[PDB]
Amino acid sequence: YFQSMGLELFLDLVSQPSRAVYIFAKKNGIPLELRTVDLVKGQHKSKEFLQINSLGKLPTLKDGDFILTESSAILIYLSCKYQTPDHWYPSDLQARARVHEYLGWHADCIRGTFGIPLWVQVLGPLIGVQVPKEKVERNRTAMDQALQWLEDKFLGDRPFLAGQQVTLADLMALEELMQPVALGYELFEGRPRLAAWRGRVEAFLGAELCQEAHSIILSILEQAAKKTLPTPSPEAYQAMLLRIARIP
Amino acid sequence: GLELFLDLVSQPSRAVYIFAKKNGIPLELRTVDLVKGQHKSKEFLQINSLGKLPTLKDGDFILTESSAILIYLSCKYQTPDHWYPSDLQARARVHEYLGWHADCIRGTFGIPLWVQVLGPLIGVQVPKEKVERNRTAMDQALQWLEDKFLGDRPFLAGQQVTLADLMALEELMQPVALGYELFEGRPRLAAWRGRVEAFLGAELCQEAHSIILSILEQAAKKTLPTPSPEAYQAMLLRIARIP
Repeated sequence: YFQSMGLELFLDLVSQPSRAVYIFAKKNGIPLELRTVDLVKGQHKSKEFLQINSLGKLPTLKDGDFILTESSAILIYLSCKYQTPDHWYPSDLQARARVHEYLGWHADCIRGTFGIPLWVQVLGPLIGVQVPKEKVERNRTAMDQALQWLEDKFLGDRPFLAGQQVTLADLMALEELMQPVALGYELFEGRPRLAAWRGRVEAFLGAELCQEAHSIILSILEQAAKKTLPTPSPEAYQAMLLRIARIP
Repeated sequence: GLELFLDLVSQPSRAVYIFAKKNGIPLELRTVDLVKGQHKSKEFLQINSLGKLPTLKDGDFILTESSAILIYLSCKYQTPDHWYPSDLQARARVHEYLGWHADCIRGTFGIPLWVQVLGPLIGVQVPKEKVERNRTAMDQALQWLEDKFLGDRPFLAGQQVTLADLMALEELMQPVALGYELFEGRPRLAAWRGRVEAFLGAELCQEAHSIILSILEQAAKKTLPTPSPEAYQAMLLRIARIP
């Protein structure tokens, strides 16, 4: 409800696109007031938050009167407004097209697929709901196919997903792949090219930045096990039920 | 010369087709028959390994994803600013819609074609429970489109037609073409469609929508091609991702 003097970012580091924007702002030293909005508790569906963003999704950027959603949109906005190093989002027509191509494919094949293990293992059981085994198997196969395409189409024999340098594409991809990794799905094993890529991206980001970005997600399974997670609000419950029923 | 590989039965294919035609961008149009499975053939997999439409080929440079294609074409051919405004916040609004679209529209609004035509074509019924869940999901997404994106503004991302309106319209056309009259009872959405279609022109709209608008009749009359085994495989995978 209350604001800081400038740029506010409403986020929860349990969320993949929140972590992507967090990392981008931190790495570029973009001065940003972090406002934590607790997803599990349901604070993104609170009256106060819906007043800011009627969609009630994270991350949300507030720049004065200007309120903006969608990590890709937020990332591009900040990169321009703050004139970040070119490699992140290259001016070059074709190099930029490669970043947009990845982002488009990501929205389709990664987003909404790689997050599912959190629902299976933590969030569903948290409200008494099990994800059927057949769906879990389907999701695992879907993840493996997507990693194969990630390796073959995008990475190739190149250092990063959209060319010779780290772009927004790499940031988005990593934070999504981190979700199953944090729950004990070791996605990089048996995938040497992908493993090398991760090492490359994380080396660039810095160990300390990666640590603080990934801290929450790396502890969530254990916190769920010790039953220290918040009880979802009725609004969060409703949204959770809908999300779970969207698992194919 | 540029080539566009496309099939007008497909929503993102139509969006790119419309943008190019409205802007007079000279493209070699190359029809790739999706139902037959030409997108999964060796010759096309040799061009786009992902075997997905639309695909744009610019000499050596091969590009997929309608959003990426649209942006690329807009900069390459320097189309009128309004399609993709250079203004920081106007542009962010376009990206914001496109991202939300990929999550809430793309993959949801196409489902009735699978229910009514494509599934039955290969002996697969979509369970009623999924059909009803999909209908509810469409209605919820339409509500966000009206309340959050349009509001009382003329278009989805501001005062003028942008890439956002093109993608939205072509996705919404899919259920419409299959008998879901979803602009009924939703004045803001109906007015928006009227605005977008008036800007594009009746002939371009007619040309873009002709194929999808005749697909139910083709299914009823049983004149649709038999899918290749590769198409069949992909169809089963797509049907199984309906929740």
